Amino acid sequence: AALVIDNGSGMCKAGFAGDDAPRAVFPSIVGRPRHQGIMVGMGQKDSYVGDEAQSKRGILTLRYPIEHGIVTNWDDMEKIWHHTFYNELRVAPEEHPVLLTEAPMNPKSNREKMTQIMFETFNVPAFYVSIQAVLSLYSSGRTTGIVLDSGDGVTHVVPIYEGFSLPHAILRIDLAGRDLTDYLMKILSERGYSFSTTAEREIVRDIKEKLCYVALDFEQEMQTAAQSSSIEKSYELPDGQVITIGNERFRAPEALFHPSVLGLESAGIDQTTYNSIMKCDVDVRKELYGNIVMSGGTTMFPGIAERMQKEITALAPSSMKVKIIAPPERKYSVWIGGSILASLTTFQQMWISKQEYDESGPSIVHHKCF
Amino acid sequence: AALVIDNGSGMCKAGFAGDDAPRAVFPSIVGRPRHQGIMVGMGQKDSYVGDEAQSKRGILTLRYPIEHGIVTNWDDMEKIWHHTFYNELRVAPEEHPVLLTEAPMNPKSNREKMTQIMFETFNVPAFYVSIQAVLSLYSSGRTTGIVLDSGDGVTHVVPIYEGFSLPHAILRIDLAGRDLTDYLMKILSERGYSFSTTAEREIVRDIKEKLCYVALDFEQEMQTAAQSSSIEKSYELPDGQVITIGNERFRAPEALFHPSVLGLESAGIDQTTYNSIMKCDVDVRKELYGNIVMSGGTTMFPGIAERMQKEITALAPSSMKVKIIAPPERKYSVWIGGSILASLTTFQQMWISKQEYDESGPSIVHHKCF
Amino acid sequence: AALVIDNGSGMCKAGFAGDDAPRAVFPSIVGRPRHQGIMVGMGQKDSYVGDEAQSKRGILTLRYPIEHGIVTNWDDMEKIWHHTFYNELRVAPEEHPVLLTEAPMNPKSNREKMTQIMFETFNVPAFYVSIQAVLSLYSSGRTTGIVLDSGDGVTHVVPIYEGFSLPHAILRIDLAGRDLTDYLMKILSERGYSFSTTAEREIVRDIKEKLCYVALDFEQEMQTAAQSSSIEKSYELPDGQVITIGNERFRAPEALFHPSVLGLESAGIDQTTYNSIMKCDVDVRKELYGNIVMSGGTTMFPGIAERMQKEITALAPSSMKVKIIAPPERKYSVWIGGSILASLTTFQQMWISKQEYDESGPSIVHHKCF
Amino acid sequence: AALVIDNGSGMCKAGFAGDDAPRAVFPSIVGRPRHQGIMVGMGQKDSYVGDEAQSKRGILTLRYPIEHGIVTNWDDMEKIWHHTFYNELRVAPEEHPVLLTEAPMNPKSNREKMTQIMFETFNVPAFYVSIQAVLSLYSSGRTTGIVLDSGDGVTHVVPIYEGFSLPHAILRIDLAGRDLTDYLMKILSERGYSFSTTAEREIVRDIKEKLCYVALDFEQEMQTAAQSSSIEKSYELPDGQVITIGNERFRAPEALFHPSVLGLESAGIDQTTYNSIMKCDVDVRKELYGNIVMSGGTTMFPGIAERMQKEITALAPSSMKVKIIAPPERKYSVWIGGSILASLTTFQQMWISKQEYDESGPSIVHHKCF
Amino acid sequence: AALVIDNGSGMCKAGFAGDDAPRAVFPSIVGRPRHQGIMVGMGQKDSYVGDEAQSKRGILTLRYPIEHGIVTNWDDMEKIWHHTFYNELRVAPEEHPVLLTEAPMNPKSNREKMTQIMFETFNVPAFYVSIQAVLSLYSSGRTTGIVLDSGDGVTHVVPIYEGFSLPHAILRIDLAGRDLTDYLMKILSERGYSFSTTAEREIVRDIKEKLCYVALDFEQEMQTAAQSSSIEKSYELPDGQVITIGNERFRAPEALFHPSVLGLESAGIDQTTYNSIMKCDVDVRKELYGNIVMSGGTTMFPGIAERMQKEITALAPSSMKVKIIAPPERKYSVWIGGSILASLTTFQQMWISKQEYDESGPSIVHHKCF
Ligand SMILES: Nc1ncnc2c1ncn2[C@@H]1O[C@H](COP(=O)(O)OP(=O)(O)O)[C@@H](O)[C@H]1O
Ligand SMILES: Nc1ncnc2c1ncn2[C@@H]1O[C@H](COP(=O)(O)OP(=O)(O)O)[C@@H](O)[C@H]1O
Ligand SMILES: Nc1ncnc2c1ncn2[C@@H]1O[C@H](COP(=O)(O)OP(=O)(O)O)[C@@H](O)[C@H]1O
Ligand SMILES: Nc1ncnc2c1ncn2[C@@H]1O[C@H](COP(=O)(O)OP(=O)(O)O)[C@@H](O)[C@H]1O
Ligand SMILES: Nc1ncnc2c1ncn2[C@@H]1O[C@H](COP(=O)(O)OP(=O)(O)O)[C@@H](O)[C@H]1O
Ligand SMILES: [Mg+2]
Ligand SMILES: [Mg+2]
Ligand SMILES: [Mg+2]
Ligand SMILES: [Mg+2]
Ligand SMILES: [Mg+2]
Repeated sequence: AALVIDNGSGMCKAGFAGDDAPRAVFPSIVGRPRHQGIMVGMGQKDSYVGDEAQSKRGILTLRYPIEHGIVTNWDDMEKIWHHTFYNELRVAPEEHPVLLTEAPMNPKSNREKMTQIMFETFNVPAFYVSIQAVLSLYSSGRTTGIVLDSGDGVTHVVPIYEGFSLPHAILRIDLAGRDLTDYLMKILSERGYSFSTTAEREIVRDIKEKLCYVALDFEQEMQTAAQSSSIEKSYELPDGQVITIGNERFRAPEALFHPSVLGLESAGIDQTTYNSIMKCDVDVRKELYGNIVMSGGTTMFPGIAERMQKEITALAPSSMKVKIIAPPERKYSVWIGGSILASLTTFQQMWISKQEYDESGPSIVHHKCF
Repeated sequence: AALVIDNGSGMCKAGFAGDDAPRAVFPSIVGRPRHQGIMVGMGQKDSYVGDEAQSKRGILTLRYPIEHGIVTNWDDMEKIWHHTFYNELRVAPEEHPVLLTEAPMNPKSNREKMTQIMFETFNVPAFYVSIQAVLSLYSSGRTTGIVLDSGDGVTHVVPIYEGFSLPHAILRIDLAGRDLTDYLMKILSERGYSFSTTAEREIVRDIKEKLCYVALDFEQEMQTAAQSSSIEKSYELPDGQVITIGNERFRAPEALFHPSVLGLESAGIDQTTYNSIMKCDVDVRKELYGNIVMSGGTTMFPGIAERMQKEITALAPSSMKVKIIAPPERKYSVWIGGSILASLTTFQQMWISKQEYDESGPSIVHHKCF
Repeated sequence: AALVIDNGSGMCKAGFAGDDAPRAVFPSIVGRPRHQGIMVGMGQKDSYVGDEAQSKRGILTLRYPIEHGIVTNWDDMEKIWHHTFYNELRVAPEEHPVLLTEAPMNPKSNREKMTQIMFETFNVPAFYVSIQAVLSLYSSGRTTGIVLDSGDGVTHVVPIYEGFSLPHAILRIDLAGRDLTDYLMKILSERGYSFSTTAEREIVRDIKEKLCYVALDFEQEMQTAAQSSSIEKSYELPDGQVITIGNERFRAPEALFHPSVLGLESAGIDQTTYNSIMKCDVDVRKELYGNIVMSGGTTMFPGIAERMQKEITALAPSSMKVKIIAPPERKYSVWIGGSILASLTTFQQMWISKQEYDESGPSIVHHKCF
Repeated sequence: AALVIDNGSGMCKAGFAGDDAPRAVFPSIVGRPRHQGIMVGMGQKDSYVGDEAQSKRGILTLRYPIEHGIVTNWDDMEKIWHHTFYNELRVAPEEHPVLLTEAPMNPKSNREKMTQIMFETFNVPAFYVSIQAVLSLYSSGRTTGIVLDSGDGVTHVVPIYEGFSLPHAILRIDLAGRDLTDYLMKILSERGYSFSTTAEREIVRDIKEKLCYVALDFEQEMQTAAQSSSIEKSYELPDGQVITIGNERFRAPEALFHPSVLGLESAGIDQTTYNSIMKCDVDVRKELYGNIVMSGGTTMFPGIAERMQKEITALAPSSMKVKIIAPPERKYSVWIGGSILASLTTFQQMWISKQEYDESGPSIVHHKCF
Repeated sequence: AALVIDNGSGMCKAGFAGDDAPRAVFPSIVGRPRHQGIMVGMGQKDSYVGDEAQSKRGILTLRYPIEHGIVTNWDDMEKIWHHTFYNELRVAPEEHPVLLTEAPMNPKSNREKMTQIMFETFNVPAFYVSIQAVLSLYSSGRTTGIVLDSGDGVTHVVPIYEGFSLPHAILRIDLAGRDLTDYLMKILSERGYSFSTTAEREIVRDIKEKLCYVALDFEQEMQTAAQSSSIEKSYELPDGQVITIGNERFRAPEALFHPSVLGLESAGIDQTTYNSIMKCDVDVRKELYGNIVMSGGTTMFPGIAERMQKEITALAPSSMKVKIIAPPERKYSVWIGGSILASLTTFQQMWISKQEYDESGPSIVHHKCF
């Protein structure tokens, strides 16, 4: 048996290898109370974590300890993994090897410290790290294809061909679900709803996750939303006030396709996907315009696959096939991929041993892990 | 064992912790005789106190030493506490720790001097102070909720969530039972009954406490009382004259809901409750429109909970639940709360020691007490 | 000629373009009488406005019609502008184009309705709106710099570089002079002075505006004010009672730097200034840690510029220059900026014409105005 | 039975003697993967070979192990023959004698090592080597004639008369299909198509093999291609981009006739054919200007036989017959010749025995083989 | 008089013939503003160019219009030449003949369009184009030698002997200063510094240009940098943050010698230099292993000449002299060469006349120019 952990930028996911879904899924938040606890005997916790910090969030400040795939507060990341093992999953980490997951292009000391914690704090017997996107080929059941991952923290494009990683053609893009949440909060001020707080940041996250959709023609839908209320769905806040959302319902996720809206130098996930395909080779692109795998929760918007089709077919060569492979499992495809990978018998020889970590410190990972 | 004292703005309440009701309940009045004592050998007392000063009030002037939760004559407050311990409760204060109670937002030197007296005059071995409203959550058996206290002296609204005190959302309001007594005396002049004296102020207090009720539609009941005597109950004074009370029977307590009648800048206990809920957060209001706890003797009017329902449901968001939690114990809910709090074993480490008061003077309270 | 109006959250300012100061300066208050006018022949006005409502305030309720830069009662805002043109400035609005001013990030329907009134009610011939902070660069005579505005209603940080607005790096912060007034009123209860009324809210505003100052070391000055009366200045109320102000003299404006005191999620104007600089780019920050322009009446506290220096230099990179550009004109720097902008000949082509407002309704502003 | 192997400089060909075509035909390439194989369980092969290395070429580097008829990496040549016997042809080499083929004028240690491998590695029971060109007389069914072979690696002219080899009149010429591929890649840069990679070298090979043709008047067709698009056919790359090919469509194969274009000292296959005929004798040329046999894949261009006619008739004596014997089988004429030769019963006494190789080492070949 | 223009892939250089250095040197960038220009009267330019776009780069997007020696946006190239003549050099192009410069092997329509612009847009009276590398022999004062040019865009190796161009032995290689900048940015992510923007791409260019050096033993210096901080110099960004650079200080320019690091099929400038020498002839190599001229800004790394010595002496024949002729002028050696060439009186008959361009269009260049 082995444990698979998405270590998600947004939702953490964890479970046993060989399962079809993670068992623990919870937001990767640590909540700190921001007020004096006047009532004796409530035993107020000094730091809530996961969905506890959701339920109490009104009295809390919520912080993600992982920003853009970089762990920004390790002591909180420790609290999150501790909660995962003991409270949320109820498993002994000393008994089971752990497959962690990381974004690509990720600062090397992050992968180092990650294993320093996982061995010296949790005493995991054997361990591995793998790239979020790469696992999506396993959950797709494939050996070729270009993966759009788009977590809360990072969008990264990873072309793979015949199990070779084409590492020079990875594009990493900082548009991600968290930044779409923030941009929605920025434009949702246009109707005069104020949501500046982190407790309200979470509400804007729910509004995005439920009511938003990707425009299939941004200018036409801007025109029709200026002409008609047809699009103007309405949401009910945790205080029971109703709000109505105009063209913001799609102007927000359109940021994925014109990042100049966020002022970013980058380019849309469409154009950067195309550009990664252009970058990889002439030989393989025949097999990468088809078989565009797509992954992670930000790729969950309605209409996103259709927009990707339209854009890539507008960028790819004339009479080149395009196929945006978008399962319904996108939100878990990374974890499912890790579950498959850890299941494979032909992988059980690859785990980094605790004994090897005793032979050499965390730097061992840069030798053993790819 | 410990002693719990409401130190009420109106009725004092005192008793032992772990009891279900206070044992000493008496009006917080000191009476001074206002005439020459011509009869030798009666041993006329230079100052009556409590219900002694009730029974003799015709020859006395009655003064409350505590006004709007501020102790205005400490030497009389000393007489009241002395009477409590020795005459009314018959307990040694040197043997028992005392939980006093205070209104919130209360001038800091009041809490200082309160403890300076309680240690240096009464030599109490250990001591604490707590907020009147907060105790009502203990007597409600709760950890969330917004408390309307309305003593004789102060109305104060205190939202609490998960034992955090949301201190920025406390609203303190100077409409209170004493000022309703005075306003009733003002309008009861309209029938030509004169009650200007303090001895008659007490009679107006009894008239209010027995015959008045909160209108559920002030304009409609004004109309029907103009149309019909149906409401016109009658009271019999301590001299046996009968009086009849017209629409004054509800026009007086309606002051709680339109303080412009008293010319106050403030706003009704309904609208200020709603406004405190608006002030606290967006997250918690879901749990504060429900679970509106209500406390203190002025909240005892018939119809007040129904009016609160009507008003808050008229102010709170559409499809937001409202529940005015109004036990029958309202008149003692503060004291019962203190009895529970002092009972808790997990509180016995919090008492301010006499030894600590010897380490630092009364200012110690602002460190130890919250 | 043209008219420039600050439309201030607190003090309104208005005057002609090309002047060095506004001619009309008055508090943006409408006062309603709260009592029966028993004396015949006084001609009592149904609503006083501006400094009339100051002089009569004892019998009035005072309401600001503009809250946090949002016009909350347009009919009163109309009364304020009407008073400005006809009573206070004595100018015909039909004859002169008007430059209004708005806070940034401000609800879009506010800017719409603002122009709907300005054309259809006042028949202004041509019109414009501009961001309060942006004008401060004109009154500084600059084309780069980050502006702290802090009116009565809104603190907003606006970085500008080479005349490009870096709109993604605007931080809007709800700490402002009005909320410092309210917090001072909250803590000034600690000495037992009660000022709950709006008529007394104005007195607390004067106390703040005269006697308060920003602490340069909050903990040290708390210590020394606990040790010594050296800081304890005294104020004389409009009734001639004297009051003394302890550490409240600086504990109140310290709210600008630890908003957790107000329970706000936000962060101090120092840390949010630094964070806006971090947000804008890597290229320009060299020119924004220097040239921190500062604006609006809340930035008028003694010691505030020194504290900003200390904090930003504690946050900015080592060996990065910091310069808090704080003229004496701060209280008018917005209006002076508008006066310059309206003066420029190279701006006279930008006014929204009445003819254009006849071609398209108030929504025209979102096209013409930036 | 016997096995016949062309050991081609470009396409390998192998099959059984007495067949009319080779059964295994595949490019003589070994492909090495050039990237990290990140996917576990694909079993990535350390070296692909033949048409496997075609299909995967995008991730590979492709190397021919035989350059200009010289085996440049014997370990790869071993892999190619191993693939031929076991994977591609599925035959046991221990059971069948093998006729290998070599270019003429070829470094003697090549023929030595070739047999050292064929006996000691593959344990072939009996063996022979013969000259590529000479076999073409057998597949032509002739005993006189001059053979232009032009493989990928070597052009060599071999006059034969009455079965005597005229060995002093062999001309060996290093213009060959591979070098025409490279030159086409050089000039195809003139339109700005870049194909520098070996994976793209293969694409240029396909472009040459499909669209190019030999000009029948190079200057006139240069003129007409400058005048008109009539010649400008278009190709579609493996990525689906279209390209158009101008005069490059014939300027490339014209290198065979003006090698000064490649900067080579040599002379065209026309002039070197004529010069070999001049070199051989006066007696036989009557039978060699007629009966110019032509062989190998580079002789497959459209128009090449017509150009040979024009050139040789311009060089050969007046009133001398010229006949360029160009079957359609040119691409296999060598192998078919070997199939006939190995078929002949009057050849079965000529095989080098394994027993003879045990009597004397590989040097035995220079005695037995001619 | 005549004007000489390097038309550099990276830094443009221009000046008068007969000077010892170019007078205008500036980066060949056009900058477009990426934000709304809110300040009236700044006259914001729609496109900055050269070192203007450096100074303002924080608000710009920077694009090179020339990629790998191919002009990719002619309208921007026009802006660059216009800036050169009028703003940066302040010369009338109608009065002076212009020597432009091009990379070799360069798409023929580029040289065409280049002259179409130079005559029809700038009305230059007479004109020429020459190969970047070839000019380096003039600035070396030589008639033999093999030139490594390595601009920002192209590395190209050009052997020349006795003034004959050996055109079949030119090797063109796409490793160049821009791609080393990009690779440094890729590995500099390993320390967690993010520089993905073009504005930050320029900063990575400065970091490379100042702190990087070519390793003389890549494995040994990797070992010693793993053992010791001795190499770990530090840079200070335009925001004043310090960074430290580990083995990246040499791992980046090592890409020139193992392009497999960039995944390129190509081979190091050492091995490709050797291979060009192998390709040219047997006669001349005696004079090309000596007299390896070296050119262009990418050849400016410390240690590069020593590494070239080590590698070429490891590849060249035993007891063959090797001499890497590396002046200090490398960064300008092309321009200086053009200055000499345009100076020569025996060149003044070679200019393409405007009259000849009127006789035949831009295709004239392919006749006149070599
Ligand atoms: N149905 C949905 N519509 C729009 N956005 C969604 C939806 N579901 C999830 N998301 C976005 O995806 C985020 C989760 O991303 P996740 O896959 O957990 O990142 P990671 O892969 O790093 O764990 C959510 O917080 C939300 O912002
Ligand atoms: N049944 C009743 N109806 C109306 N008013 C009442 C009733 N009972 C008590 N009150 C009011 O409540 C007052 C007592 O308030 P109390 O709770 O003693 O204040 P505190 O909480 O400060 O002790 C009485 O004096 C009277 O004015
Ligand atoms: N000298 C001062 N010291 C402290 N606070 C001041 C001083 N002068 C003005 N203020 C504060 O600034 C407020 C005015 O802000 P103002 O600039 O009018 O806002 P706006 O920019 O929206 O018009 C005053 O009401 C007061 O609260
Ligand atoms: N139809 C064609 N047109 C032009 N060139 C061709 C054609 N067919 C084959 N070739 C060239 O001939 C090459 C094969 O030569 P080949 O006969 O295999 O050499 P060898 O005789 O050494 O085996 C091909 O790779 C290609 O370059
Ligand atoms: N001292 C240096 N160290 C390392 N690299 C340098 C140095 N000087 C210049 N370069 C590189 O050379 C580039 C300039 O190349 P350049 O000669 O202008 O190309 P071109 O020959 O096409 O004009 C610089 O942008 C930089 O990348
Ligand atoms: Mg994930
Ligand atoms: Mg009480
Ligand atoms: Mg203002
Ligand atoms: Mg062959
Ligand atoms: Mg150059």
